[PDB]
Amino acid sequence: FASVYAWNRKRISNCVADYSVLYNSASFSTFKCYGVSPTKLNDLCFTNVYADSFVIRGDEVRQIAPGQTGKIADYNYKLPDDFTGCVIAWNSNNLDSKVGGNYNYRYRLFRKSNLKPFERDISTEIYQAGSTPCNGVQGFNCYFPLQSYGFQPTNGVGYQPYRVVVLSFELLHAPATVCGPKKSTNLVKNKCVNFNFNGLTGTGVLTESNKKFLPFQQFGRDIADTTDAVRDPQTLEILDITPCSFG
Amino acid sequence: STIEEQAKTFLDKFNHEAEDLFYQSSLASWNYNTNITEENVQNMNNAGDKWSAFLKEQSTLAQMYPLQEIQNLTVKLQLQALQQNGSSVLSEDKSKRLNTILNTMSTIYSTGKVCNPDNPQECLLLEPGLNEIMANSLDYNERLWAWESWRSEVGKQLRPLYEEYVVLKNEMARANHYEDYGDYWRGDYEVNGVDGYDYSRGQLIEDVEHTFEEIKPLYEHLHAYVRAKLMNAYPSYISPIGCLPAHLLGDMWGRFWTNLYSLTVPFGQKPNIDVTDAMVDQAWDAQRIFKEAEKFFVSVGLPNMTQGFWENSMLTDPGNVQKAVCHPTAWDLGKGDFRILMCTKVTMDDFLTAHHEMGHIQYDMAYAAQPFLLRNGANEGFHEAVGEIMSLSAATPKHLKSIGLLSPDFQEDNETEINFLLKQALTIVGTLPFTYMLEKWRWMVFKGEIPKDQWMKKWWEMKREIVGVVEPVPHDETYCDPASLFHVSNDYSFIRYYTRTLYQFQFQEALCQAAKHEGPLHKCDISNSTEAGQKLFNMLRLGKSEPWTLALENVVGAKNMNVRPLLNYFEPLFTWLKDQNKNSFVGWSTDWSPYA
Ligand SMILES: *[C@@H]1O[C@H](CO)[C@@H](O[C@@H]2O[C@H](CO)[C@@H](O)[C@H](O)[C@H]2NC(C)=O)[C@H](O)[C@H]1NC(C)=O
Repeated sequence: FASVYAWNRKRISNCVADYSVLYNSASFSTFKCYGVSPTKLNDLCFTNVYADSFVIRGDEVRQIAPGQTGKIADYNYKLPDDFTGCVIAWNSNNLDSKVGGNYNYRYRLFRKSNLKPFERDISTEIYQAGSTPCNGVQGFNCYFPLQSYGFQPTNGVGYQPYRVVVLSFELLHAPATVCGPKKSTNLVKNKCVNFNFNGLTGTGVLTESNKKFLPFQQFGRDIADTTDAVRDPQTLEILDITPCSFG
Repeated sequence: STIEEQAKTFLDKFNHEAEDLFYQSSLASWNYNTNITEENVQNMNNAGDKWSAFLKEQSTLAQMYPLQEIQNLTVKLQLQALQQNGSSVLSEDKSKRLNTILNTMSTIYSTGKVCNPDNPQECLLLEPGLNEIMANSLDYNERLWAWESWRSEVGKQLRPLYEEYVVLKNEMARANHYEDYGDYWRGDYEVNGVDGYDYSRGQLIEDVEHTFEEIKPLYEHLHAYVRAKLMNAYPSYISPIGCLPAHLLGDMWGRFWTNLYSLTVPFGQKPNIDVTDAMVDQAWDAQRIFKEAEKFFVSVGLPNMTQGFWENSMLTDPGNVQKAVCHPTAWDLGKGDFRILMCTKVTMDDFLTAHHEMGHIQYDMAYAAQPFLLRNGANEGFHEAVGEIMSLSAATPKHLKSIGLLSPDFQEDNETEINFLLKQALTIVGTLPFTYMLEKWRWMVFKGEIPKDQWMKKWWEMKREIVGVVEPVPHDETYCDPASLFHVSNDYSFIRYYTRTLYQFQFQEALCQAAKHEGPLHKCDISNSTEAGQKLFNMLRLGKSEPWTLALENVVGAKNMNVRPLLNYFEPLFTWLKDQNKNSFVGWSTDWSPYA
C-alpha cells in the first residue's frame, strides 16, 4: 500500500461491489465503522466511492476516527465527522516488514497548521520550531516534518505494519453507481405466486408464452400499464402473466 | 516562539531517533548474552558505541534550552536527565586518569588469585573453590589464612588508586554542581518539584540511621543468639563480653548471613518447606512452573503477558556447545519485545528466582506506556523490591499446596513456621548494620571528614562498635579493606538494597493488610487477591513520571520511611528471642579482640 502522508486514493464507479466477502473475511483485523450498518452494504447503492489504501503503524488505527486528535489524523489524513463508509485495518507484518529494519513507509510528524477534512498534503518543507528561519537547514529548533516506521520481525502488536483502506460512500447529485447484486430465487410456474422481476413487481400466475419480443424490449402490455409478457433477466425467455382466479 | 514548544519538539525528535538505537543495542546485548559467539562481541561493540556517540549530540542540543523556566514539570523532568553534564566538562588528562584508575581497579578485582606459600603454582579465585571452602569450612586456621591472603594479595595495592579515584570523583561533583560524590548518589532520593512531597538530599543521611536504630533490639538479640551458639561451638575463640570475629561471618565480608543457618539451629530436626522432590515426582517441565507462576500473577491481578516472550527467548537446557550465560535477568528490549534470561531448573530456589524475574517483567511492563526517556522507576529501590515481593509471596505453604505440590494433609505448626521465619530473617535483617556502616564510610570518605591516615582504623572501629565485628590480626594502613568489595570497586550504589528491603516489606505488609488475610505475615499469600493486584497496578504503572514521595502514596499511605513492617513480619521470632537467651546478655564490647 501507500504511505500515510501519500495514501493511495482511487475513485470507484460502475462496479457491482459484493461487500459480503468484506463482511465475512476474518483477514481484516479492523472492521470498526459507524457510517453504514455492516449488513446493509449490498442494498445501499452509492456513487463514486473513494478507496484510500495505505500502510501505517499498528497503534495508529485508533487515530482514524472522526473528531479525534493524533499524529496522522491531523497531519496526514483528516476524516470529517460526517463519515458515510468504513475503515478496514489488518495486520500485515510479513507483508511490509523487514528483518534488517523496515523504513520504507514514512509518516508526517511536524506540521505548521492542522489538516482539513479529507485533505491530502504532500508538503516536504523544513519546520520552523523556533524564532529563526531554518532555510531548509536543520539548525537550532529545526526538525524534519516526516519520520520513519520501525518495523522489526520481533515487534509485537502495535509496531507491526498495518494495512488500512478507508471506503467513503458519497451520495451527491450524480446517480448512484456502486453497490452489490440481489439474490435471484428459483423460478416456479403454474402456481399463484408473487414476483419482483428485475424491479417490476406483481402477483399472478406465470406460463410459457410464444410472443416474439423484438430484441431490445423488456416487458409488454396490452392496455393501460397492465403488463402481460415479461422477459426473465437470466435466461432470456418470454413468459406471460395471468391473474390468480377469483369470484 | 516559546522555549517549551522548542523543547517538546526536541523531545519528539530525540526519543524517536533514540528508540531504534537503544533497541538495536539491547538486541545486540541480549544476542550475546544468549547466543554467545565471537561475532556478537563486535555486535555489542558497534551497537553500544553508537548509543554513546549519538547521545553525545543529543546532550549537545540540550544546552541551548534555558532549563529554568520550562513549566508543567514534564518537559523539565526529562530534560534534567537530558541536560546532565556528568563527565563532559573535563580535559583529556583527568578523564583518562579516571578511566585508567577504574580499569586497573576492575582488572585487579577480576584477577583475584591466592596461592599458599608452599606451592605458588596453583592459585584459586573468587569463583567457587576458595570461596566455598572458606565459607563452609570446619576449622579456624584455613578461614583465617584465606581472609589474610585475600586481604593481602587483592586490596594491598589499591590504597593510592582508591584515594585518587575518590578525590577525582569529588572534583567531578564539585565541577558538576555538587559538593560530594555522596551528594550525587543521594540526589536519586530527592525531588525539587511539587510542594509537600519533597525530600532533601541531606534528609537521607539522618533518616538511614533513624530507620536502622529500631531493629537494634532484634539485631542485638540475634547477635547474642549467634554468640551463644559460637560459645557452645569451638571454645577458646568466643568470649561472653566480645562478639563474633571477621572470618566467621559466613562470607568474605559478612554481607549475607544465609550460610550461618546450620551453626545456629534453634530446632534443627524440623525441616523447612521443600517439596522439590514432589515436583520431580510430578515430572513438571519448566514451562509448567512458568505457567503456574503466570497463573499466580494473573490471580493477583497483574496484566497478562504478550506473545513473543515465550517464543524468542530461550527457556531451558540450552544443551550443546552453543552455550548461554544465564545470569537471572528480565531483559527489557522494548519495541514489542520483552524476554527473560535464566537457567530455569526444577528447584524451589529456582522457582522463587523465576517469580522474582517475572515480577521484574511485570514492573518493566508497568511503566511501558511512558515514552523512551521515562521507561524506568522513580528510584532504584522500587525495581528489586517489586521483584522480591512475589518471591516472598511464593514461599507460603498455602500456595505450594494450591499448586498441587505440598501434601493435602500437610498441617502447619509452630516449629516449622518459626524455623522458616528465622531462616528468612537470617538473610533479610542480617545485613543492615553492614550496609549502613559501609554507606556511612563511603559518605565520610567522599565528604572528607576523616583524613588519609584514619581510613581503615575508623572502618574497623565502627565495625566493632555498630556492627560488632572484631580484628583477627592488626592492619593499620597497608590494607585497603573497602576496595576488596564488589560495590566499592565497581562504582555501584549500595543504598539501593537498603531502601529495597524497606520497600519490599512495606509493600508486603500493605498487600497483606489489603488482601483480606488474618494471621502471621510469613503465611500471607497475595494469590487470588484482586484488590492487591489493583493497588500494585495503579502504583507501578506510573514509573518515573511522578516523584518518589508522590510514588510512595498508593501501595502504602506513608511517604516517609517506616521500619515497622520489618518488625511486623518477624514478630514471633523476636518474641521467642525474648525468652530463648534469657541468661546471656545482649550486646558486645569493642575493647575485646581475638589477639588483644
Ligand atoms: C448466467 O450465468 C449462468 C451460469 O453459467 C449461465 O448458465 C449457463 O448457460 C450456458 C449457456 O446456455 C449453459 O450451457 C449452462 O448449462 C448454464 N449453466 C447453468 C444454468 O448453471 C447463463 O447462460 C448466464 N446468462 C446470462 C444472460 O449471462
